[PDB]
Amino acid sequence: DPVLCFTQYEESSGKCKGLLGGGVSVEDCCLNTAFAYQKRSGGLCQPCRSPRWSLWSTWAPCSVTCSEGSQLRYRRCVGWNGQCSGKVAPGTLEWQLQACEDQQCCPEMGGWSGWGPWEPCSVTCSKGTRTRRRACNHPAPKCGGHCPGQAQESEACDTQQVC
Amino acid sequence: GVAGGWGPWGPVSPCPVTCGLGQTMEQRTCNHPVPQHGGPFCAGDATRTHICNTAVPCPVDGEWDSWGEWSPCIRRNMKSISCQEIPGQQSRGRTCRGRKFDGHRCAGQQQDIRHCYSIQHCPLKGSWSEWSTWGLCMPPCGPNPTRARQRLCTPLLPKYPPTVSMVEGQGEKNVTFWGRPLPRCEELQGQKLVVEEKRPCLHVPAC
Ligand SMILES: *[C@@H]1O[C@H](CO)[C@@H](O[C@@H]2O[C@H](CO)[C@@H](O[C@@H]3O[C@H](CO)[C@@H](O)[C@H](O[C@H]4O[C@H](CO)[C@@H](O)[C@H](O)[C@@H]4O)[C@@H]3O)[C@H](O)[C@H]2NC(C)=O)[C@H](O)[C@H]1NC(C)=O
Ligand SMILES: *[C@@H]1O[C@@H](C)[C@@H](O)[C@@H](O[C@@H]2O[C@H](CO)[C@@H](O)[C@H](O)[C@H]2O)[C@@H]1O
Ligand SMILES: *[C@@H]1O[C@@H](C)[C@@H](O)[C@@H](O[C@@H]2O[C@H](CO)[C@@H](O)[C@H](O)[C@H]2O)[C@@H]1O
Ligand SMILES: *[C@@H]1O[C@@H](C)[C@@H](O)[C@@H](O[C@@H]2O[C@H](CO)[C@@H](O)[C@H](O)[C@H]2O)[C@@H]1O
Ligand SMILES: *[C@H]1O[C@H](CO)[C@@H](O)[C@H](O)[C@@H]1O
Ligand SMILES: *[C@H]1O[C@H](CO)[C@@H](O)[C@H](O)[C@@H]1O
Ligand SMILES: *[C@H]1O[C@H](CO)[C@@H](O)[C@H](O)[C@@H]1O
Ligand SMILES: *[C@H]1O[C@H](CO)[C@@H](O)[C@H](O)[C@@H]1O
Ligand SMILES: *[C@H]1O[C@H](CO)[C@@H](O)[C@H](O)[C@@H]1O
Ligand SMILES: *[C@H]1O[C@H](CO)[C@@H](O)[C@H](O)[C@@H]1O
Repeated sequence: DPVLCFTQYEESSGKCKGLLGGGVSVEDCCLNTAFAYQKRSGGLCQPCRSPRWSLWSTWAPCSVTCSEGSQLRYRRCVGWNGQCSGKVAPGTLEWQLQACEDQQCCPEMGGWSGWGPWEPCSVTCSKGTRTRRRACNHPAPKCGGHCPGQAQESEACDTQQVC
Repeated sequence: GVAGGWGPWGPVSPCPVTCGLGQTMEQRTCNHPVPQHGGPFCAGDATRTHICNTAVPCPVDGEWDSWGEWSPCIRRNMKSISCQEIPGQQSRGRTCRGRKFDGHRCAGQQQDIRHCYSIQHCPLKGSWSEWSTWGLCMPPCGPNPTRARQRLCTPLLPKYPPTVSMVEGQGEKNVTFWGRPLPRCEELQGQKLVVEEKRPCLHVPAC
């Protein structure tokens, strides 16, 4: 089966670097064990060395941002014409599952409460301002989160009185 | 404005490798008709990088296998040396695997020998260790993974001399304990050897 043949296997990245040519068979390109091959050009860059386990990848992100979660990491048996340690065919993945914990703070954002009553106008003659205030405590915000919006609103009041 | 065409599918470079595959080149350089003064250019495909095929496989250097299992710790003409103050010897083996086609051999010693005391199947006093670090979720990607930490009954090794002298030379060597003993301890939560605790893993992702 004709497969694209590369000239150098960059280890620790899994990338096929330095292209030699295409259409050559797998038995001919792997006569030099420092080469690498790639079928269909959609992935799976395999070195011409004997089948040994590759390096473990870095841990996947924690499945939840709060409390105890779980994270994965994979390892691919890279190589040709041989079996990895454990009667394992080439191309098979192996995963490891570990519980993580990103932080110990949870629902940091808070919602608004019921609005308080309207205060009277700030002046008894001419014009002034009028203000309502509410609380951010149903539920209360945790950590450095804040309630969305403004904590108070203001509008004008006309008293219809000459000073 | 000199009109440039193509020369030969040119003279071959020799195959630059004595093994496997290589890349020769000829191309077709624009040399027999050269474009001058920046007029037209050579039209077509100048690319030839050719895969030359040598029918000899290249040498591959052999790599070391993992270290084997330690042999039983005995001494010649000393019956069984278990649970005694008799120093013995033990061995371990490796395997140079993968050297073909006149490749380089493995660099290093294939056998590892150390001096030992035999503690195989000996009753000892013990003490309970603390809670170990929480293990991985087993089985991963399967039905219901669970964690595992444990307190095991660690044996108290006897205070033997840590070195031994040699007959031929005055320089001394290390002694290292080997064996699977049977530790004796008080019970914790209804077990005599090891007490563990399992907790299931939360938010298991698809693999
Ligand atoms: C038999 O086995 C023992 C181990 O059970 C082995 O002991 C080895 O001792 C050396 C030297 O003490 C250790 O090397 C050390 O490495 C650490 C860093 O990992 C350094 O910090 C140490 O430096 C300090 O200690 C020296 C004396 O101990 C001082 O001279 C120095 O100034 C520092 O204070 C030191 O370099 C080594 O880790 C152990 N363990 C091994 C090799 O597993 C002993 O050598 C063995 N005997 C034989 C004959 O093989
Ligand atoms: C990651 O960041 C956290 C701070 C939360 O905002 C997470 O949102 C959700 O919070 C609930 C708790 O009510 C958890 O069940 C989940 O972790 C998550 O769905 C966010 O994903
Ligand atoms: C409310 O009733 C009005 C009739 C005034 O008597 C007010 O007093 C006035 O307050 C403003 C500012 O608050 C001052 O500028 C005036 O000097 C003062 O007469 C009263 O508060
Ligand atoms: C031709 O004969 C072969 C038997 C080998 O001895 C070849 O040596 C090779 O040279 C290349 C450098 O280009 C190395 O990568 C190889 O490791 C080596 O086998 C020789 O050229
Ligand atoms: C993955 O597992 C460990 C890394 O923690 C090593 O033994 C090795 O790198 C393997 O690929
Ligand atoms: C996964 O675990 C941590 C990241 O959470 C690091 O020690 C490292 O990146 C490892 O791959
Ligand atoms: C203030 O505004 C009106 C009364 O003027 C009502 O909608 C309500 O009592 C609010 O507190
Ligand atoms: C045996 O010795 C150590 C492990 O004890 C490593 O250098 C390696 O795994 C070798 O096979
Ligand atoms: C021999 O040494 C110890 C057992 O005492 C282990 O690391 C292993 O079993 C090795 O083969
Ligand atoms: C472990 O077992 C008991 C605790 O239940 C004690 O006698 C002692 O700490 C031992 O190591």
